[PDB]
Amino acid sequence: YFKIYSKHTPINLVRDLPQGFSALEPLVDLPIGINITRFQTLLALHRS
Amino acid sequence: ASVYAWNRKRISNCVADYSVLYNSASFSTFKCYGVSPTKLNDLCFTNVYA
Repeated sequence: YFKIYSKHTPINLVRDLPQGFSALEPLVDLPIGINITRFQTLLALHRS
Repeated sequence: ASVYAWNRKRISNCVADYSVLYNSASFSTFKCYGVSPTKLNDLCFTNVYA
């Protein structure tokens, strides 16, 4: 069972993580039933 | 599929009539463990897998 919890916070700190409390609301309950051991995030390039 | 590579199918967003499964005589074994066979029509489930 793949559970996705999400939270969006308006922040104004320049570099590091802000110090505070913000609870993550549950977003998606996903029925995959597969083995997961490794992940990779996706970025977007800018072309000029 | 074979037993080593058994097929798992998700059942969701449907209304299920289990009475046609109990009353059908084609099945040699209809044995339930965590639920009664006759009570299946009276319950709601999610994330059902076959």
